[PDB]
This record gives sequence, C-alpha cells and structure tokens, in this order.
Amino acid sequence: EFKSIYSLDKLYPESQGSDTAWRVDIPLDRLTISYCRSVNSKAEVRFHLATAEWIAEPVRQKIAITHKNKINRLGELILTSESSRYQFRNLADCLQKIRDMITEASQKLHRIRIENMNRERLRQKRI
Amino acid sequence: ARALDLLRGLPRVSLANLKPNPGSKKPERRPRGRRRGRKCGRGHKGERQRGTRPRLGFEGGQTPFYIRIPKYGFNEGHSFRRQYKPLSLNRLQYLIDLGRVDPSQPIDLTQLVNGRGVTIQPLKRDYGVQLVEEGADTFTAKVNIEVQLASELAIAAIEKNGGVVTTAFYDPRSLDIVCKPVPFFLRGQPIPKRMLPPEELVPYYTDAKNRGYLADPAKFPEARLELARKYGYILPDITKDELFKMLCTRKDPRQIFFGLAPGWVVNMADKKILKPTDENLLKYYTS
Amino acid sequence: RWDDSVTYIFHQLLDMREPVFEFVRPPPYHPKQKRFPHRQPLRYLDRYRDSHEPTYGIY
Amino acid sequence: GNRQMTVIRKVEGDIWALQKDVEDFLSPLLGKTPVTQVNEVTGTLRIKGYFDQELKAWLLEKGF
Amino acid sequence: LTYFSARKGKRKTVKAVIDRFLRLHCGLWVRRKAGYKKKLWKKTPARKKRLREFVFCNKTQSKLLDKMTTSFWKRRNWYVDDPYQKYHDRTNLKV
Amino acid sequence: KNILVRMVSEAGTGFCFNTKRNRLREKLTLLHYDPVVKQRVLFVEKKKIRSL
RNA sequence: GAUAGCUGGUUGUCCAAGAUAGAAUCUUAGUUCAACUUUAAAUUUGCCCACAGAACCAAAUCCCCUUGUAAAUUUAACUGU
RNA sequence: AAAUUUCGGUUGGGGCGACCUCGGAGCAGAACCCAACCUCCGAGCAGUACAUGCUAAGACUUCACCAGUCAAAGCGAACCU
Ligand SMILES: [Mg+2]
Ligand SMILES: [Mg+2]
Ligand SMILES: [Mg+2]
Ligand SMILES: [Mg+2]
Ligand SMILES: [Mg+2]
Ligand SMILES: [Mg+2]
Ligand SMILES: [Mg+2]
Ligand SMILES: [Mg+2]
Ligand SMILES: [Mg+2]
Ligand SMILES: [Mg+2]
Ligand SMILES: [Mg+2]
Repeated sequence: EFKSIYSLDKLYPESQGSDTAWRVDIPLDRLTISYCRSVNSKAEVRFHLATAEWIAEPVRQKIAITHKNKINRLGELILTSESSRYQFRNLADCLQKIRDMITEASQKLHRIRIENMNRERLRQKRI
Repeated sequence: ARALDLLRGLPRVSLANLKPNPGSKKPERRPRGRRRGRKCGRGHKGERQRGTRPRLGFEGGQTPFYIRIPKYGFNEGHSFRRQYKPLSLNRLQYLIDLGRVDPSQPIDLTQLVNGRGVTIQPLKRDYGVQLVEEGADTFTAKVNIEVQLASELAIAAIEKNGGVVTTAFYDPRSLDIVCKPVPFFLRGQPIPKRMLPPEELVPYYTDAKNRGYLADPAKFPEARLELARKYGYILPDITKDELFKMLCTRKDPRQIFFGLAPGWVVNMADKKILKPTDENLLKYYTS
Repeated sequence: RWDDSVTYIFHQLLDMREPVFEFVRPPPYHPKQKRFPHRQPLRYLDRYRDSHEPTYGIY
Repeated sequence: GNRQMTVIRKVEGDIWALQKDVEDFLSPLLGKTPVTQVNEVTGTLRIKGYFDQELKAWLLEKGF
Repeated sequence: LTYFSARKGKRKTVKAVIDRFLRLHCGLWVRRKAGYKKKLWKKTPARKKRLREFVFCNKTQSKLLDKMTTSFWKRRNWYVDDPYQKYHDRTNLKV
Repeated sequence: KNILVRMVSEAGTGFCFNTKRNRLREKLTLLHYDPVVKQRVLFVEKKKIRSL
C-alpha cells in the first residue's frame, strides 16, 4: 500500500520479488536425539557407523579406526558434549565436532614411547 | 465467615473506634525529659554538640579516600551508550500464553507496550528493545517478531518454529512516539519520519545474518540454511503455510507506525485522518 | 594396561558393556564467598558463576 | 540481608487449616517445624526459608 | 555534599566519585589501585601486575560512596557490549 | 650515574621498555621478548628522559 | 540570625543494655578510620580447655578435644566513647 | 604607591636549642603487640641479565583506610643479592 523513499524495492531493484526472499548433508532423521540433564544440559547423539550411507567407505573406515573409544557395543558412534546451559548450543557443538571428524578423516606421549621402547628391548628372548 | 458473625454485635463503628495498626505509627521521640534531656543526644563539647562538623568525606585534612584514587574512563560516555531492556523467550511465551500480545499480528513495539511485557522508557538513552536467548527450549510461538537486537541462537530458535525475525532502528523522537502514541496524537502534530541509523549501526543493519531491513532480501534464505546446518532442524518452508501474507509485512523504512505513514495527521475526536496535500510537503516527506 | 585385545575379549567371551574410568580430581576449595571482598580483584565474582553465559532474571 | 521467607499474600477462609497443612507438608523437608506466622486480619502467611517453587507445585497439585 | 540544592531543592552527586569509581547493581564499588601510571621502572613485575588490577571497596567506603550519589546512578546498565555486564547481578550466596 | 632510556623495538612496532645504563658507555642494543611477535628481537635505545 | 576546633544552657514519669589497643590529620581544647557499646535478624560454635606442638645469637604466652557452660560470627542501621 | 593574604607542629607554661620519612638493638627476654626531648647503629642507594615476560587458585598485611608482601599452576625459553 505505502512505499517509502528507501523502500526495499528501490534499495535493491534486482531482488524485487515479494516471495523470492523465502525460497531455498548430515541427515537428522538418521541420527538420534536425546537429552539428559546432569547445571548444564547434555545433548546426546548416536548413530550406526557401519550403515552410515551418508559417509564414504574410506571416511567410515578412518572414523572407526581413529575414534574407537566412542564406538558402542552394537556398532554406534556415541558422542556427547555438555558445556552450556542450553541444548541448542550443545547440539551445534556436536554437529561441529561431527563435521570436524568427517573432514579430518577425509584428509605426555614421550613416557609411553620410552615404555614401549623398553618393552621392545626386554622382548629379546630367543632360543 | 466469623468476621461478620463478630461484627453482628458491638456498637456501630463510628470515627471514635479508629486505631492504627499496632507497630506502625512509631511514637515521637522529643527531647523533653530526664532520659531525653541534659545533652539532648548530642554528646560532649565539640562540633558534635554544636552541630558544625566538616563536609562529607573529610578526614581531618588528609587526602580523602575518594581523591587518592586516580581517574579512569569508567562512565565517560555513559550518557550516550545505547541501552535496551532485555526480552527473554520465556517472557514472550508467557505473554502469548496469558493472552496479551497475540501472535496473530506483528509483534511490534506498540503491541508489546500495550501488553506490558517489557516496560521501557523513552528517556534514559533507550533506543528500542533487545533479545535474550533464555527460553531456547520449550518455545513454540510461530510469529514475525521485531526486535532491535538478536543473536544467531535465538534467531534460529525462532525461525525453526515458523517465525520471521527482523531488526529495525527507532530514533529518539521516533522511539518516544512509538512508546506512547496516544499523547503524541493528542498533542496535534503530523506523524514524523524516522531517520537512518548512524555509521556505527549502518553495517550492523545492512547484513542478512542478523536479519536487517537494509540488506539484500535474497541473502535471507542463505543465512537461514547456514543457521539450520549449524543448529540442525530442517527449515519449515514458510511459503507453504496459512499465514504467509500476514508474516510477509516487513515495514518499509521511514515508517514509524506499522499501519500509518508519515505526513498524515490523526485526530482523536471525530475519528478522521487528514491527507498531506501540496507537492512540496509530499516531496519533503516521501518524495 | 589398556589395549584392543581387552575390548575384543569383553565383547566376545564376556557379553557385557565394559566400564570406563577417568580418575577425577577433587573440586577446588573456594572459601565462603564474602559479601565485601574489599581487596580481591574483579575475578572474585568469576569464581562463583554457572557459567559465564549471560544470565538474566525476568524482563 | 539474612532473613528470607515466602509470603502467601492471598488467603481466604480458615488460615489455621492451611498453616497446619503446610507444616505437615514441609516437616519431612527439614525435620523440624517451619516457623510460621499467620495473620487473621490480612490473609497472609510467612514461612522462614525459601519454598516458592515447592509451595507453588503443592498448590497446583491441590488445584486452586 | 550539598544535602539540598539552591535551584531545585534536591541532593547533589560529587562528580569526583563518579569519575574515580564505578557503580554496580550488585552493591559493590569498583576502583583502581593508585600509582599504576607513575614510577613503573622501579616497581617489580609482581607489583606492576598487582597495580594493574581492579579492586573492590569496603562496607564503610561503599556506604560513603552511595551517600555521595543519588538514585539515578543505581539504574541498570544494559549496554550493547560492556565487559561488566556479567557482574551487575550476584548469584550463589547464603549469608 | 644511571640514565633511564627507552628501548625501541625493530620488529613489531608499538612496544618498548626502559632500562638502566651508565653515563660513560656505548649505547645498548640488547635483546628483548616482544608480546606481538612472541620472539626475541634486537632493540635500540633512543631519546633519554631521565638523569639520576 | 555572619563566622568561630571556644564559655553557658538545652524543660514530664518509669524499665533495660551501657568505659575505649592504635593510626592519620598545618594536628594532639577539634575531626575520620579502627576499637568499645545499642537495636532486628540468619547461622554455630565463643572462654578456662590436655598429651603435644612454638629459636642459634623468671612471673610467662599461642592452639587446644572430653569438661563447666551459652556464648560467638555475620548481615542493615546509626548516635555515644 | 596602591589591591588580597599569611606568619606550620612538639616542646613537663611559651620562645630559644633540636626534631618532622623509613629499617634494626634493650625497654618489648618464649605467637603479634606498645611510648621517645629514653642510649645507639643506617638509608633517599648500591653490582650482571632484560623470559625482571603474559596470565592466575589461595594468603600475610605495621594495629583503620589509602598504600605494601609470598604464591601451586597455565603459555613462552632450560637441558637476581
Ligand atoms: Mg522533646
Ligand atoms: Mg594537610
Ligand atoms: Mg551563632
Ligand atoms: Mg584549630
Ligand atoms: Mg564555663
Ligand atoms: Mg526551656
Ligand atoms: Mg543497669
Ligand atoms: Mg600538610
Ligand atoms: Mg605548642
Ligand atoms: Mg590490616
Ligand atoms: Mg611451576
């Protein structure tokens, strides 16, 4: 009805569509969502890694080899992250972690090293 | 109750049976007596008895405590730092549940002031209302919300529920007029036109991330999909709903009132509106 | 110590969710929060928050 | 700065019954008896200690 | 101090306190240790670090500063971006 | 006896610090740790503003 | 109706609690802080405590469980010393 | 030659003489504590690096405040009296 001076139609004569301003990986239906407060909410996510159709074979193999502590007894990559009061931030952090894992798959320890070296040295025992 | 049963008796309650609440009217304490005399609760000789002590904060002459501390720009530009009253998502849900601020109409500042959800004040360097991400969960409103400030978290929380988040800027005079439009109309002046933000808010309002009224409208779905992929939740196509034309209203700039336009003159008595004729007036108002 | 053979045994000839530990340390001391710290820095209030995020009452 | 109590400002009818009910309901929460202070005049009631959420839940369960 | 003004007939706030202190809704007064900008070459690093940190006020000092101010300064401060936004409200306290 | 001069930083402009030096000796060019670059850099004194 | 660290005075009945280490101050005839004292309130430990513990160039003192007790910390006030 | 102002404090009464900030020895002998016109010894600094860098749990604290003192860690280099 009314049209001001700096209306949206005049500021940008290219995208003048009235309904064009509301038009258009990691499937949500495949992943599981469940919360359990423990004072900070906890966003739990789980999904079968073997049947992950939305992940490539080498990426799945790398995720299963590296991130092995998160694998479930039934073959599910369980991961949780609780660092805020709201669950939306926790879900966003979990999604970002999943994306980082996928990307790095598509690509303190000195004591353990010394221990393994000493073990290998002591392994010397042949007839 | 027993109150009326007891009142049935006793004489009438005239003006002679009045008595204040025992413990409220503290008896006066005047200095006229043995205990309240001799010195009159003032002390021995000195300025205490004479009532002529130094100013407040004085410490006999030494550098007072409130001077020995150096200066600092704590409240330097405090008289100009923009301030907005917080608005929680839980507060919006409570308002929608209690009836006031119906979601069937745009959630403009006038509607919030009428419903009295966040009582703001035109004075006190206030230039609108901000948003808070308190009620991120258990929120289901679905309505075009208009707030000056808004974060990505709450923006997505509102969008996934079928809403439309937007941001605007109300000038001091425009904000005061929007706060109390009844006295503005009663004063007898034409509806002015809100000016543009300063250089500090131009880049903030000319971006599609925070949903601004001075950015490209084609970037809205891009930021929507970005926030969706960030926080999950598939975007519900608002184009395929029932209240599309109602939520499509964006309120063009230089328009203080969502319904009325600048230049028009409203009149309380005899509900009528005058047209701002004259080519010069129209050119100065809306070109 | 820990190894993959342990998990293999657990999931093969035990049939039970194996446990996991982390060795958690005791929480900090943090004495009784005084009303007027006087000489404490601005970080005094930071030791009693839950948690950093902007918390607002009702408005 | 120390004392902190709830206030049921709206009370109509027998206040002694409500006080006794609240006392019986709050006894298992602290073992002792809550120091109440009924006011027949102004239908009010004070209970030493914070019990806003618990009292609200109890009243909602009772149905008022 | 001026308990009563000569034009309107109200209290008056000493701008020195407002310039040398910072008001908070929690009821505490923030200040800055003196000597944080003079003779810094002879001060040991620990002293310089301790002097560059904020400090609170005592009960008597806080009450004096409050008396030297009006109710206008006790208003909230919902700044768009202020580093002291998470300090106006005090949480977790039991006497 | 020990003038207090300011040491200028070559790399990472905007960071300096003062040091002591005797009144009878060549200028100083000692190393110092910078906060911007987070590395050691040779400094150069310039402009004295003290006499003790 | 000037000011004045200074002299003088500051109106009826009765009940209760009610004596201070010091520092600064163009300051020791005056002021502030601290300390003593008063009011309403939330908390639990307040004092004599017993083995022991506490330095190279005499009467003593600090912590101190059971034991006598019911006193002590804090919050918000403010005059008085 | 006109116009405003002051002539700081201790002094076993006031001036004179001397002093005005801080550290130690006895008074103050065994946690702290206390007086100097009581008797003494010293200082407004002195020598090498410039990680004498950036951060931060908890404490002592000259009897108050302003002012001062120690510090697990965290990042960065190591293989002060
Ligand atoms: Mg009287
Ligand atoms: Mg002076
Ligand atoms: Mg007089
Ligand atoms: Mg005098
Ligand atoms: Mg006389
Ligand atoms: Mg008389
Ligand atoms: Mg008596
Ligand atoms: Mg002086
Ligand atoms: Mg004299
Ligand atoms: Mg002290
Ligand atoms: Mg270390």
